[PDB]
Amino acid sequence: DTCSLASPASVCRTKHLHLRCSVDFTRRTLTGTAALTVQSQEDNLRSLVLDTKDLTIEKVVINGQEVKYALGERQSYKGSPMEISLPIALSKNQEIVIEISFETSPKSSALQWLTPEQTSGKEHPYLFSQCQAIHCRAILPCQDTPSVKLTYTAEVSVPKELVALMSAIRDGETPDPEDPSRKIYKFIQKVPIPCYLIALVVGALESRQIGPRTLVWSEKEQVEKSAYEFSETESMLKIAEDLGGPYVWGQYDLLVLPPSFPYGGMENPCLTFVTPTLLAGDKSLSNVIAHEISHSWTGNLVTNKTWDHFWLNEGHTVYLERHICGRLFGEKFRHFNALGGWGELQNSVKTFGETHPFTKLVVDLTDIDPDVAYSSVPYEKGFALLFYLEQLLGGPEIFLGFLKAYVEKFSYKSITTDDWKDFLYSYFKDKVDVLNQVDWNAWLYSPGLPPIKPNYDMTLTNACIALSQRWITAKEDDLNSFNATDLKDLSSHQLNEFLAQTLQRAPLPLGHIKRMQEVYNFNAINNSEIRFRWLRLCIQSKWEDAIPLALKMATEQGRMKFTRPLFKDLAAFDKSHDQAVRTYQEHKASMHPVTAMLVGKDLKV
Ligand SMILES: O=C(c1ccncc1)c1ccc(OCCN2CCCC2)cc1
Ligand SMILES: [Yb+3]
Ligand SMILES: [Zn+2]
Repeated sequence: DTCSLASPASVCRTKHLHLRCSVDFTRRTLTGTAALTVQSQEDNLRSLVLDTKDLTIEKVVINGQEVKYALGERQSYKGSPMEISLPIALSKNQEIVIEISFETSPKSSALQWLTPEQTSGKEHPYLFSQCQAIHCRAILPCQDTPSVKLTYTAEVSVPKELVALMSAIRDGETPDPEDPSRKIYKFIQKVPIPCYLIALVVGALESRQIGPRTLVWSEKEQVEKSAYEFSETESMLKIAEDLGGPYVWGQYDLLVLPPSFPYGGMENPCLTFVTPTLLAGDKSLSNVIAHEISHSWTGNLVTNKTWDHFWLNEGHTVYLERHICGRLFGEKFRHFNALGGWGELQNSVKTFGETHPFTKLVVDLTDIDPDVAYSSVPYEKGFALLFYLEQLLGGPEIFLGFLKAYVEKFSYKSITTDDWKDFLYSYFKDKVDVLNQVDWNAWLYSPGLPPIKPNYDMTLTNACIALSQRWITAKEDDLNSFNATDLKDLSSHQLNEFLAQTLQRAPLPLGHIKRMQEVYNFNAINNSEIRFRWLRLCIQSKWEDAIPLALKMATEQGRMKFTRPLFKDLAAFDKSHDQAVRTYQEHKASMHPVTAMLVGKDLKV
């Protein structure tokens, strides 16, 4: 694991974390102890190395006594390695508890601390974590690699008027014995997990039940809207269970976060985190819930061994997500989303350049901050491979037998791309000859678009392409013929694909874009996917009226998918360039630390 500084799993393995901590909003720190139950994997183990990032270590205690440890020099985004001297050499398989008293930094890359005014209520502050990929080390010292799986319990002291939740089953609350203004919330995760899956939120939260095993959590003002948007959750879970096997995590809860949450979703076990930008009014961005749910098998049960193999998490999840959406809405809809996905892949490979190392399916993250390498490639190129293999091996029903068996095979383990491919060869051993016509070295290791494009039903996509081509081939004297009735028989999804198609050939003349707004009133659409593509199109086609609208969306929410390219587009447009950097600098302090960093690089500030 080249993104980690800790002792690898071949040396020692954490089996358990007991986390006792207190959330202090006055200092914006979390303080407490992390007791790691560690098992030696080798004879005569005398030292052990842990990942940390911007942590302040008070002490380290084993068998009731303080021991020697030292902090290495910082290695940029990887943080600083912590070497602990064991008081007694350990034999193979021996286990000890190591108790580390620590404090986080207010600058922790895993954390965003929000003032009361940054929340919906305006009365209380809020805190959330985001550990994927390598941010867990910025909360607590650990072996910060997905190659190692541990269970955990935690006890979290917070101001009594707030709620704490984690990626675990709730196990009771009580007043803090050491401070009656505080509550302690207790948590147990009985299923071994990689530590990137550890999560915490503290805020003024309420819950409403929406299925036999799902509560929605968010601030008071978002609850009602959230319970409607996500009401299909149980029925998606049921489908995912038929596809991948039993849901083993107990509860499937949903937290709807303040708008600066950086991602569409994070598949935290027992408690998926989502962006409030999913709240369209009409359930249309639900693909994202199906994605999150699907991770309960692909990534949370079978996990990538290192981040070079992330495509295993994401490809299989997008594969299952799309099947779910195909069961609910039909096979032609699965093909629509898949083809859209391919178009997202063209964009990413155009953006990076077709020989860019990050357009490889398997990458080498040696000396690369995973947050800099992150994009749609592992999602859409990985999904593209699996879709290709599906058509090649005899269809969806057959490839789903493999996906289910693949989940049973590698449950509770961490794997590499070769583990995946060896299993693929074993399961289809009667089709080894078909398997060998695949160009493995290209699909897995070459940059750029994959070397073969699957087949796609075009039924639902045609009308989108048709209308997009009308706009692009149109001259001045054709603009009159565009009319609101053009949108008549398009779902929001087809409207989104319409724009996506059009965005790919941007810029268009300004007169076209003005006419589009004249007749389709896209300025009124609140659907965040559609609005995003629309503002992008307007900004790249140089419409100055779009400037305030795009600055507002870029900053009112902070989903990296939207905020990063809106800022880029704004910076590349001479008229908005200066407000773009200006707005970034005035918002920078109150941004998610990871979003802030990446936007800052994107703008060269
Ligand atoms: O390891 C990667 C990676 C990036 C590109 N190509 C291959 C691998 C990686 C980078 C960043 C990362 O961050 C996680 C942020 N999330 C949370 C929710 C969706 C993604 C996770 C994995
Ligand atoms: Yb020995
Ligand atoms: Zn994912």
